[PDB]
Amino acid sequence: AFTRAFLSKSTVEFDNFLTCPLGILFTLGILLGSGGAQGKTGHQIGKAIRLKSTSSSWNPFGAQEEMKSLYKELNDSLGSEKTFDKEEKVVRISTGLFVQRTHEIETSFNESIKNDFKGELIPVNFLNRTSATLSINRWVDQQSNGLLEKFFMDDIPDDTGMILVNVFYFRDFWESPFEPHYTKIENFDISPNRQIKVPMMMKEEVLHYGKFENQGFEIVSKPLNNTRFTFVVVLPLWSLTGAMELLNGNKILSEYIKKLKETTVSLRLPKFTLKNTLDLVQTLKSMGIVDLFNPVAANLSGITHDHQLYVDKFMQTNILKLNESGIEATVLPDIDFNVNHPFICFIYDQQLTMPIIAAKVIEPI
Repeated sequence: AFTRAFLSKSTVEFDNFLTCPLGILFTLGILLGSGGAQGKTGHQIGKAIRLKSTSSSWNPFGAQEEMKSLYKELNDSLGSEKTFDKEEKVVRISTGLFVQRTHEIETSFNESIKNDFKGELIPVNFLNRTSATLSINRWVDQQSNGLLEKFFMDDIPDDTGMILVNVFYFRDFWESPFEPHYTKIENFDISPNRQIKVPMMMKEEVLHYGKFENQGFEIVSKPLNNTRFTFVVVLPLWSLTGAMELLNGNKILSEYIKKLKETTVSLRLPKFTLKNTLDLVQTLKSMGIVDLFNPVAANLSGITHDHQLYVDKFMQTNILKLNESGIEATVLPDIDFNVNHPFICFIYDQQLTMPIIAAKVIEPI
């Protein structure tokens, strides 16, 4: 499927990885759905999303409406999820199309991104590359409510090309938070040679466990306050590559989630924060979208019909900060589950059954 294709060509890029293939879809749903990407260009997108209408033949009108409802379907769902003592959105997704101001955008394309998607068109001047970058930095700093300030893009396109940015943010409490009285400082076996300290978080409770001496990666799942989403940690029994097979899409996660039984667990978990800016232009080509990031052969006539443009940079930026209290929020055990060497964690969806956020941690920040 899509999420299983993305993690394939995204994880081969590695060191501390952090990606959210959930919203990257959203970034690109806003290309097909609105009607921006026509021809070969947008067809290659529908195909990579593996949707019905692209299965048989190019049919422009058709794949727009099916992406528009597919997006809108998943989009109110992650929005229908509200957590606290004032109700707050649990999932947070902004998606930004930064474009040369001079271009007469089609009023249909502009009508759709506003009333059809939750996303935002930003008209800026790339000639003023200096003033151009800060516009982006102010945009992302305004969307992440300060969590992701200091995002500075090293290079800018020469007038025709575009820049997309996607900011996923997942905020929630634990279902059973950690006592800070027991968050002590402990070693973390990075390698034989380097070992660092970190604030380990010790709690014992009933959590769904799973050992797989089959592959070599034991599994734990801690649910958040909103029980639909679970936080999953994958520990090797230091094999390391045995776990990644889950991370690059060779192994379905749910497939493994399903064998997790109620257990008592002595959980010791590092306090850490993961932030990780990524470019998906060399990823979305190897995954079958190569006619979009190319100036000669990109067809974004749905946006403008006076000057030809393409996508220069497809940027993503994420923040995962774990605390005793939850994620971004401030009993006799039968299983020990100490996490002091590198691991692979997920924010798993229990309804959509997909890992919205899949991360590989080498050294905890």
